[PDB]
Amino acid sequence: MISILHYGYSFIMLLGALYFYLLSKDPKGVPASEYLIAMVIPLWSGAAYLSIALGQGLFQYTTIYYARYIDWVISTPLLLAALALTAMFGGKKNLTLLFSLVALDVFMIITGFVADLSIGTTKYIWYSLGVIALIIILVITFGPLRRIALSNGTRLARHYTRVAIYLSALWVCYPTAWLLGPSGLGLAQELTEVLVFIILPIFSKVGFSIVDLHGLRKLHQ
Amino acid sequence: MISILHYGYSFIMLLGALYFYLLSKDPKGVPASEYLIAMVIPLWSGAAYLSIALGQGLFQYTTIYYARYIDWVISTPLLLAALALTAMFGGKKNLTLLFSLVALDVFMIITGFVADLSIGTTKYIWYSLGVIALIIILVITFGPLRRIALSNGTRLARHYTRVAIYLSALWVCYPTAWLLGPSGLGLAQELTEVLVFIILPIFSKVGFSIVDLHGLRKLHQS
Amino acid sequence: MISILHYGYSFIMLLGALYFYLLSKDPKGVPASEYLIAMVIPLWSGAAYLSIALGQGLFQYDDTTIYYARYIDWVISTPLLLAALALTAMFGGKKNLTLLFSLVALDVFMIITGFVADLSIGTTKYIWYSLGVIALIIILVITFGPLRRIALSNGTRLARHYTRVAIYLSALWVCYPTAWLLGPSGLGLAQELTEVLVFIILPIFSKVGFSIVDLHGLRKLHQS
Ligand SMILES: CCCCCCCC/C=C/CCCCCCCC(=O)OC[C@H](O)CO
Ligand SMILES: CCCCCCCC/C=C/CCCCCCCC(=O)O
Ligand SMILES: CCCCCCCC/C=C/CCCCCCCC(=O)O
Ligand code: NA
Ligand code: NA
Ligand code: NA
Repeated sequence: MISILHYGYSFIMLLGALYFYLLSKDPKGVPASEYLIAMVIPLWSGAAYLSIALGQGLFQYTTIYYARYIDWVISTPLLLAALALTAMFGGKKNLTLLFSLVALDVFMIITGFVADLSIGTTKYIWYSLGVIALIIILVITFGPLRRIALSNGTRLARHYTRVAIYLSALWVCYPTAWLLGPSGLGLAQELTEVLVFIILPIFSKVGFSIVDLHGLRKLHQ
Repeated sequence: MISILHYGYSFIMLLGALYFYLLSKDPKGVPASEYLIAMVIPLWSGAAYLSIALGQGLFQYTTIYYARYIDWVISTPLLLAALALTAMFGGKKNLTLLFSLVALDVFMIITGFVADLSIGTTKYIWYSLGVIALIIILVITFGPLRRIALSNGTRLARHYTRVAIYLSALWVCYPTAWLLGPSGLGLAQELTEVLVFIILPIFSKVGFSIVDLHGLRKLHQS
Repeated sequence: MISILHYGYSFIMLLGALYFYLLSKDPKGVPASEYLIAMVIPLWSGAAYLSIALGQGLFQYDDTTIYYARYIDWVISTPLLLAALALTAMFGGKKNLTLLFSLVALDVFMIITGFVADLSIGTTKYIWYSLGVIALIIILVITFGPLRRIALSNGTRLARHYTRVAIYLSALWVCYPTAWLLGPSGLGLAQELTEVLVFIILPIFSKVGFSIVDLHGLRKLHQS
């Protein structure tokens, strides 16, 4: 079942990527960069999850699905880039703020991998550092990055706020599931965690970009 | 023999690098970025192949020359950057298209490495995904990237087209040799593959940049 | 003792990061990019050294202990330090990102050769070490040659500050391959504990000290 779920995931990622490609051909004032980011996220995630489907992207240690970290270390910084460029749409870019989010995010995913390879107090030190990185990402998202969105007018700021809440709601689920599941306290069963880390990312990767791109395209007319 | 061939390769990479450095000192209207890229490619490849020469960049699994993938994951994106900047010479840059090629290319090399670590059907799934990435790179090369080159005038577009054909002809040999050799069907012997992955990259890395830089330098007024 | 020294280091990195964050809030004409670089360096190093303190960022190999977390640190922190140095030289003028990325490429290569040298035995070890030393020499040639000429093109006051920071960095950086060669990774003349203290104290000056001096000099160029 776990294999088939991962094949299904990879197929949905492929369909999302093709959809973003088709949108890219009639862009409606959205720059090519935002379509490229929207395509890379699902294609990379699809490849990583394909490796799990084939029985390759995991080892016994508990089962570490290390292919999830290979996925997230690329897909999650690109999602924050997508979010930052939404805030900056129609105005001057702040690439310093964007790379701040990328750095916090890459650190966050690495702490998750290290936490998974750790035992006891050490595991929760790494987990805690990752949670602190996420909190700072959310502070940037609803603080300075939202103020950039407000500077780009009512309609953009409304769209940004919707996508920021969408992303934030989904992202806080990941460390929650991780702590509850086999990598953490072991309250939730492996199969439950597998379904959560199939369904969440479908919304985090394809859903997010459908909402993000549709809202930006609508600003054209 | 395999060790000595890799020492030879690394020496040729060093000579290429020094040649590009000397050209960089009298640049003839070619930006410093294109000289930097031309130098990094052979120096990085030379270091990776030095590790094989020293008996370090390989393990038994059949022999996986993993240092080739360490080489290509850096050298091949830089070659496509060189190709993209050639198309954009004298005009506005399209870094979105450039990073599209980089992303496709890094994926391509990773699928190769995973294919090498895989057995049976799994191996050919990864190989096929890599080949699909290469096809998209070639579609971009002869489609949108070539239209950028045409927008920069007859002489630039003529040079771009020659370099694009040069690169494309060499690059399709890599997945061909891979499939024929020990990582794939195992029709070609290890030593045969070693010579192919010595001679191809000499043309792919030093040859390519000699041709690319010479054509760009020739566009120079005064 | 080794564990406690690493906890201490990580705490000092955290304090440096906080100081640079506070400076960033009253920037005095220094772009946000230079404050971000100044913060990432110590935070990343602090994380890497935290892993050593927890007993994780090290393994036994050739009977010696390889502190592999040091290379994970340096491969990110050292290119960012040269970026900080290059942006100092370019302060008030046109950026040369080609020269900046030249330093980044040399530097990443340098750290990788160090790691490979540490995993190597005999002549092979010293081939890798030598390639890293050649990379450092070229970095220092760029630092005092073309990069210094960019700094001089940005006027007396900037060039004076650049030269001070270039000497500061260069003096500290030549110590790393010197300690490496003397210590357990090289000739084994210096003891593990001695090397540990050197690779605690040097980086405190290389990462926090450097950026205090660098940022203070740039901030002082500001009028208000
Ligand atoms: C194993 C492989 C590891 C790979 C290692 C990766 C190295 C990470 C650092 C990169 C250099 C950072 C470069 C900084 C970019 C230039 C900044 C710039 O342009 O600044 C503009 C201005 O200052 C704003 O106002
Ligand atoms: C593990 C794989 C990591 C791959 C990293 C990528 C390798 C480095 C190549 C980057 C592409 C270079 C792009 C240069 C842009 C030049 C644009 C300009 O000159 O304005
Ligand atoms: C592992 C070693 C390789 C690491 C990356 C090396 C980067 C090589 C390519 C960089 C090209 C950057 C050129 C930027 C051009 C901008 C124009 C300028 O200001 O000079
Ligand atoms: Na966006
Ligand atoms: Na070129
Ligand atoms: Na600086």
